[PDB]
Amino acid sequence: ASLRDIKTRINATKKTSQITKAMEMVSTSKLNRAEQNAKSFVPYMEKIQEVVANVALGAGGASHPMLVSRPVKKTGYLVITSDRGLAGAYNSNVLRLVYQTIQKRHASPDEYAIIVIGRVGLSFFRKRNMPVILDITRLPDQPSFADIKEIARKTVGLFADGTFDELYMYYNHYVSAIQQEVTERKLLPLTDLAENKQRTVYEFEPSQEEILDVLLPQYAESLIYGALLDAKASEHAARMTAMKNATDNANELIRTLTLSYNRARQAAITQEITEIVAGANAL
Amino acid sequence: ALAPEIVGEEHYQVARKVQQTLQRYKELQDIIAILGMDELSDEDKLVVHRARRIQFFLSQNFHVAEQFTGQPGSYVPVKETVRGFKEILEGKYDHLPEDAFRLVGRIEEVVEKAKAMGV
Amino acid sequence: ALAPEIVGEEHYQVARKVQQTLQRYKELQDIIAILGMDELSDEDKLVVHRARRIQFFLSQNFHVAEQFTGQPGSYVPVKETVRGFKEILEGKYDHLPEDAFRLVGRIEEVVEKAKAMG
Repeated sequence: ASLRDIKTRINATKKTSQITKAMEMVSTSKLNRAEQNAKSFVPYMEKIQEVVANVALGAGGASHPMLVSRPVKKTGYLVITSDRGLAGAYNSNVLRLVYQTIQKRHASPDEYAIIVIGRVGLSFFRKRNMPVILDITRLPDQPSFADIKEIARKTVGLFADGTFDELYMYYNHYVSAIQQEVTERKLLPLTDLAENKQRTVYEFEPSQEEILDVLLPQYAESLIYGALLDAKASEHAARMTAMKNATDNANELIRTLTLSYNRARQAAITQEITEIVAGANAL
Repeated sequence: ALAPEIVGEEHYQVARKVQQTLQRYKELQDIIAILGMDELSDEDKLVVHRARRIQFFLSQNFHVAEQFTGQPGSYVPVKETVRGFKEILEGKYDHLPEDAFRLVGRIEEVVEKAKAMGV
Repeated sequence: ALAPEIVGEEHYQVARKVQQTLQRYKELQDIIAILGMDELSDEDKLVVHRARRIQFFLSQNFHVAEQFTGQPGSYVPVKETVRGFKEILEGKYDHLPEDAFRLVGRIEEVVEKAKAMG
């Protein structure tokens, strides 16, 4: 190529490298904060898990704990995706699994419905012809308890009014900065409990089975947090890793382009001086 | 000689389609280098998927290469070449690994490979 | 000349270990700046702790700088500097303050300076 073209390429690559480095440095702090939020969530999850594992087996039944709800019908799918790209395979990894499961174990656009979080998954499903019932798009990078309260309550209500048979949720679980695992979790009917000391409740009972009608919808907030906090942590870690990889690639390209530029410069100088000397001695 | 009245209509069309796919793949190279395939669209990813396999299938094992590597050479008729590239373009072998297309003759040899290894 | 054939196996090993420690410390600068010192692991803490000692011990008080400082210069033999760096790598002086290693000569002058500080 020519010197001017190589110089322009170098300048563009340097600008891209700086932008990616800034994005990586932001994403590192965002991931660090998301880890603290996930840590803060722990004790409430622990206490509610214990109290549910105790009470829900209290010699009774309800729509949520039974092995089968209203006879097998439309299955509910809840998927959590980011609202913006540049996160690597973060969205695609979950979307491929969801697509495979839907196409393989239903084979009909009648016995399933999809609830999406994030713009990317919504666009992915709307590019195809799969029905979406509910969705939320723009969220804080560090959501608080009331951010997705309405969507979670509506998702529970869709099972409550018999519209859904069961709920499956898909998301990215945070394991390490470089490894995030796609996870499928059976949400409703919950169908499993913790093996704890079942009698330790001592709740002043208004009604031992009526309390379940309030507890189970609130225990359902495993969907809102136990998955979403991991999803946000995985999203930030994926952004950080993708941005550092992009920065490294840009630096390598800059090095190679600089070598090419220096070779071209030397060749140009040699050719110019040779032509000048030939013209001078041709006289 | 690459003219429809000399090589045939389907031969000409297959050649032009292969060249178009390779040109698109070459255009995608800088984006792929900078930030990988994660930000490509669905059609661009399919173009890359087809183009890598086409580029690998363009390789061949020569008779005179017996001295460098023990693999015997192969002679491929133009009809077999056209049929194989047409089949690759139609998407018949999108599930095979791209390493199975290296240094073979007919598409039957690509099919026989990836059986000595995982299918 | 940094090859065991002419400089000595112990000298080569000490130099390689010092360079590795310095490179390891250099790699952590961005994460230390972003998250902070307390966010590192224990081994990273030890690496930073020892590397900040090595960086300071690489300095020296020159004879020609006496006219400006008042501190006399020093001439450090290669055996002395090799042994001092080996001792620092072994962790013999991890409890000493880091500023004691700033502008001293042999490995005993740092001890004397630290004792003078308290």
